[PDB]
Amino acid sequence: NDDDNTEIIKSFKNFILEFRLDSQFIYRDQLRNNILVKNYSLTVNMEHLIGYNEDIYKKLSDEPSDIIPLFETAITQVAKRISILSRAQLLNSLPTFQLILNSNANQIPLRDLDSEHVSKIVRLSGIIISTSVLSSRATYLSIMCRNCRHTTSITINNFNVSLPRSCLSKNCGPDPYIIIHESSKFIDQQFLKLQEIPELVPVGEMPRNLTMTCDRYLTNKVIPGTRVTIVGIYSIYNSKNGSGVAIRTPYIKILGIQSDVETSSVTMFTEEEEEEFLQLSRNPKLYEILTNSIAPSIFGNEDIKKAIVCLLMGGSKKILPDGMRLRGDINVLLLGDPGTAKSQLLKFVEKVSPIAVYTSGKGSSAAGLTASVQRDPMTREFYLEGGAMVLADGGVVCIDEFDKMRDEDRVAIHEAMEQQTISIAKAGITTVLNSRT
Amino acid sequence: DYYLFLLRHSSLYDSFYYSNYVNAKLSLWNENGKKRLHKMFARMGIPLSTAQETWLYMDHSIKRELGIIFDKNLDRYGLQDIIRDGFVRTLGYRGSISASEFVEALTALLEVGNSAQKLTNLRKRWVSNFWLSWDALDDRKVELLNRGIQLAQDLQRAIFNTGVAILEKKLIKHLRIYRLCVLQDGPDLDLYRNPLTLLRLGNWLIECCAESEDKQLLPMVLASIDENTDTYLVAGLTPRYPRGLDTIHTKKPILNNFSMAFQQITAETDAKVRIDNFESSIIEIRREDLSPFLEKLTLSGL
Amino acid sequence: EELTLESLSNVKANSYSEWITQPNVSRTIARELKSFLLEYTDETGRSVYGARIRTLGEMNSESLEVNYRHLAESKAILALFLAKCPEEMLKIFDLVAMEATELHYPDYARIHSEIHVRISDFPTIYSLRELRESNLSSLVRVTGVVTRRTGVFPQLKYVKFNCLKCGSILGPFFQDSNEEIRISFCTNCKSKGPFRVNGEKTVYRNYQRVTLQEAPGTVPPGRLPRHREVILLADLVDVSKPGEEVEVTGIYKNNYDGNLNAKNGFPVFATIIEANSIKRREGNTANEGEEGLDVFSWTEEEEREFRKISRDRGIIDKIISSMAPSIYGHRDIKTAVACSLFGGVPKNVNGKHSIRGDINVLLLGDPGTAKSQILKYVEKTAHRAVFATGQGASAVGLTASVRKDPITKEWTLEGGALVLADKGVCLIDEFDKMNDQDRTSIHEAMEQQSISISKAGIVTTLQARCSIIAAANPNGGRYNSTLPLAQNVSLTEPILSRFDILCVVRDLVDEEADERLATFVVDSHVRSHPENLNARQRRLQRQRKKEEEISPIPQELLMKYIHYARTKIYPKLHQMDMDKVSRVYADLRRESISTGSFPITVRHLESILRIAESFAKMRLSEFVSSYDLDRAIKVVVDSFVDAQKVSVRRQLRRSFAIYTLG
DNA sequence: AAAAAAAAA
Ligand SMILES: Nc1ncnc2c1ncn2[C@@H]1O[C@H](COP(=O)(O)OP(=O)(O)OP(=O)(O)O)[C@@H](O)[C@H]1O
Ligand SMILES: Nc1ncnc2c1ncn2[C@@H]1O[C@H](COP(=O)(O)OP(=O)(O)OP(=O)(O)O)[C@@H](O)[C@H]1O
Ligand SMILES: [Mg+2]
Ligand SMILES: [Zn+2]
Ligand SMILES: [Zn+2]
Repeated sequence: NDDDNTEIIKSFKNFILEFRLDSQFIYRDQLRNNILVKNYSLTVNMEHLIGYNEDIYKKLSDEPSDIIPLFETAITQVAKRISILSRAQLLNSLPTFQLILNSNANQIPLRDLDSEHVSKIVRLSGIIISTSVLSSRATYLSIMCRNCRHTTSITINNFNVSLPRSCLSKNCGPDPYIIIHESSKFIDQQFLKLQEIPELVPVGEMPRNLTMTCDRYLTNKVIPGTRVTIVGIYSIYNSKNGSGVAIRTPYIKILGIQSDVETSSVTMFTEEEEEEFLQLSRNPKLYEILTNSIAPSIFGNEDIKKAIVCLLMGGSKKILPDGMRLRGDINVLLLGDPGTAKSQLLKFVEKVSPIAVYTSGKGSSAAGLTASVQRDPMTREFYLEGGAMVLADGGVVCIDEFDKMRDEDRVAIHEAMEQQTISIAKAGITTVLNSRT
Repeated sequence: DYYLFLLRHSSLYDSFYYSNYVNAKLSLWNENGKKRLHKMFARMGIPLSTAQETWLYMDHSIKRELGIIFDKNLDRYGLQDIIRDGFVRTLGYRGSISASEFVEALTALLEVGNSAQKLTNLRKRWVSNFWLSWDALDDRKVELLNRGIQLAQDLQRAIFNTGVAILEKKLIKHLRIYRLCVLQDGPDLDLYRNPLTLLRLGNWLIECCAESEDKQLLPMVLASIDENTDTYLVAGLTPRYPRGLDTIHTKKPILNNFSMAFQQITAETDAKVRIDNFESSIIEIRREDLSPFLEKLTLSGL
Repeated sequence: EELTLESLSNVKANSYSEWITQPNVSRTIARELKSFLLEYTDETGRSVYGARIRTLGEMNSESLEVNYRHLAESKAILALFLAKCPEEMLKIFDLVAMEATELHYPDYARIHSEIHVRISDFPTIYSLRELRESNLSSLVRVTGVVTRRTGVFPQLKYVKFNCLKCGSILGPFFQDSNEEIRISFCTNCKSKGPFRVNGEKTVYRNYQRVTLQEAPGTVPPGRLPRHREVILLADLVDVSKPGEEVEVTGIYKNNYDGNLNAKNGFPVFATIIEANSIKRREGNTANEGEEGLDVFSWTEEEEREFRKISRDRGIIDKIISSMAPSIYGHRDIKTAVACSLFGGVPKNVNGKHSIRGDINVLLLGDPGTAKSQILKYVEKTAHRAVFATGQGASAVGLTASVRKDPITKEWTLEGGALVLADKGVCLIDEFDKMNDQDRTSIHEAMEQQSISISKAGIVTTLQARCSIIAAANPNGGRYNSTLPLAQNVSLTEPILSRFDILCVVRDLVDEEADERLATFVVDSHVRSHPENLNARQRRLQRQRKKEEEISPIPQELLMKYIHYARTKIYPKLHQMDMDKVSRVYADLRRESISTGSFPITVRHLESILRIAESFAKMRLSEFVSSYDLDRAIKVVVDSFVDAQKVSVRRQLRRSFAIYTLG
């Protein structure tokens, strides 16, 4: 049993230490540059793994949840080999390294997932709708007995353990153990909700939601309302607290995330795109090359496109030592005859902007835009839930059929757009909330 | 290896779909061809969802037993001429490339990359494309080959989309001596200003025509439009025997008399043509001058 | 072993359930069933099940549909055995179906290991009120509506256990989807102890359970509905949708319950229905033309007939004349309805521009013009139809609505009327009287083809691809021919411009027209009188004879043709005159508001293109020809010119005659 | 117990 684990670890270590293209060992230099900046992680591409040897990829695709931890401990073994000196014999504050994967396999829609995808590596795309608060998880537990009163340590992996029966060798109880919270190691976990993309929904149906779990460095990376591409494991976890017989609610374990925005919005750009942007800014007719690029499928409108460009760039925010604020956005209203292509510009403006939301003024309400005061049925406590004008903070909000909007609903936006802050007082909750859009 | 379009770089479904020989043998331009293809896939036993995945992530067991699957299944449909022997080159951990795939990538990179004045600009663009293709040869560059492969896929898609429309419209007029078809109007016709692209389209058309029950071997004339210059680009095409034929009826390859016909017509009549291409069977003719010329070619001894 | 069919007539055991499983008779049943589905001949003399198996192999689906009356006319005893003991017969019939499928496709097991069978139409139909103790463990056919759908979760199919007191691995065990496996002595060691699942070697199914109420159209008036629970196994997941009336054939079974016994104080048992076949029955109540789970599905021979009859000259005229064969006149209305229910082609430019591909139609005219009958026929023939009327529909009822789930207690989305109209037609009657707040909520549905909701902390956009057909009445109850359309109705330009084809019907006085209409109505009334081999097929030929006298083609063939044309054929638009259409649009921009009141915008050019594409679709052609464009432009010009005052109608008619010469 | 959406007066 242990021989196979050692063989697999040796295979992965040989892959890490022997893979080279031309005159560079890419993964060793990656480990060096990661350790220097304190990012204990490594990224593996599927194509390299398949090209090196096919048996390792076959074993990884067969039973992923059992094989991945062996790779993630081989990584830290190699890191300790190539980062510290034996010195003929310390801190050693190197936890188990995180493994991140990338792939280019065929995508699978959410509704296509079924019983044959259990315990398999799948790639899929969706939209993030809500992010849970981070919670703690135990990795290295220091455990103390009560009667014999000795010390023991438990190492816990996150993939796929209870109090040991009897004591370690007089006549203790079944489980006479307690948890020593000090001298224990903890990590972070987060929950996310994913929704099907609108264009892939089947005929006459409604979007379906799914639950994902991320941990360590993968947490706090996405924000609600951003299209993402996820690679992970589709497994099932039972619900003892929670219909039917032998039921098992499925979920996703996140291994890798790709996003279009790349979490750019301080500067995360490298030198090549920076100099490309500077050279583009040196174009002496950039104004026209941008005006022509705003919906090239719409003919005739030019001042509208110039106004849209000016709105997209946005003003310059200003503050004063006296404490007063000055607005830094411009608001454009289109008020004209039918057939002049007003909504087709609204959807394109929604598409171009990095953060944007498109909603109708008819199917909307005052409480459904700024902040809705929901109440958790379980713990029976009040909490604020974001609407639509808080999701579009730092971006642009697309409203059409503005006149069809109710008079009582149309008044809540006054302060929200003239001061860029919303104040709420409901059920004892007194919170001023910022919304700049 | 097999007569397949980028087997190791595209899915097996697309490989069967875009293959010229498979198209000719199964008539994929109408719905019965797709029904026969689905019957083929079901009888072989590869799932439709499995066959639509990349060759890298395609199932290892099926990739291993593909040879036996093909050997046992292709006989009924009569595609047993698709299997042949080819050369494969591997360098380290990069991957595997076949000679056919590499030459298709090179051809497509030549095709796409990057009055008299516009013709000169087109010719200098062509020589620049040649230099870029030449640079792509060395082993130190692979982003100049992946791009070529994806451009080959795109160009084959465009050629298929135009050929299906041609076969729908039945533009192939059957004259007494030689078949004729003219691409008067349509989409993406600017791509066909390249003689090599026109030859690719003509090769697919002549394969489709040969893979029929007709017992007439007639030369085919294909023409296009370049609205900026208002000139027709006319290329003569030789007939081809079916690939699954013995050597006894191969006493001499089919010759091409189009160059002789064009030169004789131009030397006996003051037509406004420009015969300068190294291929003597490709000429540029005027829109107003095409027809009279055509009747002349009909009346002249070919 | 006398494996003869006649020996199955008399039972030797006490019950069917313990007799069928006998080894001697089970193989006889298997071989007889094989001889049945390998040799059954239809009216044409060909094995229909062979074509069914071929199509199943093409589509690599899970369900093979076997018709009940086919098994009833020949080999009735097997049908009776299936009707009385379904669970014990479906297993053998699945085995023989798998053998038959592998006969055509060797090594098909790699695609799928097991095959599931479906029963098409049982003879007897019950309701939810009429359920007793006698019909337990037997096939039932129940019609109802879907109220709450739980979702999709996996289940264990082949359960195995590892007992660690003796190191004993239990064999593969089955699960009945409502009972837990319970083992007492734990195999040879004959002792009970700790055990584990060890699920590394197991197979999974997926289920879905739903609540079934009574249809309001069959409940006694003023009473309360009855609820049951329906369990859906694999290949039946997500087939049913909330709010959709369905008919389910299944098996009736009972199980113990503790709280139910506690509350009633008597040994009462709960009852559930496990589905075996589902048939949607929304809108299309006409269910007598043909049998089967679906009436919009075609065989290979029907596709061949479609292709054979789609090439004849003047098929457009036959299609138009074969629609509503019991309504006299109104050729323009029939043409508009055909062009609206055939639809166009949605366009996506570079994934960044969207062009709608469905046609809206507005009807207007005097009373007694049979607009509602046309609407009823449209609802009958369409695949997905939703009927709304007058003030009985609200703004939030047509679009999506937000609702707080009473169980989990959070806001959720409820599908509206327009959502059910995706890939279909939404029909509205008495469009004029509907209140403006109830009328302004479908602008996006007409034009943007999308519904956006930002309510109660939910920000979602819902796609809607629906065609709207509306009927209304002018001011005063009659159309004043000497007034423009702006003074005839209270609707405004934003709503009027979204309708492609607008028809105005006038009721005038004509002697010979009145005589002809009276003759046609009287002959129709006489025709539909309830009083004028197998008797059923004789009734069928009588119906065919009665039908062929008013319609060029049968109705079921027309419905399957419409479905096929909407599904597969996509016309393309290359060789059309640029200048003719551009000049016609310029001419229509001229006159119009510059001389009258009817609004014309860029939407009507796209409407002309969509009508041309629809006419191309009607011929099962992939490319638009010139004749289709001529027909479309003629229709649009006629519809525009025939809605003006009587002072300028002749002048405009002779002014526009140069575009539709023909 | 308190917030927010829907049909009818
Ligand atoms: N200038 C234009 N160029 C091209 N297409 C146009 C132009 N103006 C309008 N259209 C066409 O008009 C059609 C409908 O436009 P749309 O519904 O967006 O109009 P609108 O002015 O926003 O209407 P509403 O005021 O009723 O909301 C689109 O298909 C679009 O292509
Ligand atoms: N050619 C015909 N034109 C008009 N009505 C016809 C014709 N032939 C028969 N009818 C009869 O005319 C009657 C008209 O029905 P109905 O009252 O529903 O029409 P309507 O005036 O369009 O209705 P609504 O009040 O909904 O506007 C029907 O009973 C129908 O049988
Ligand atoms: Mg609009
Ligand atoms: Zn102890
Ligand atoms: Zn035992």
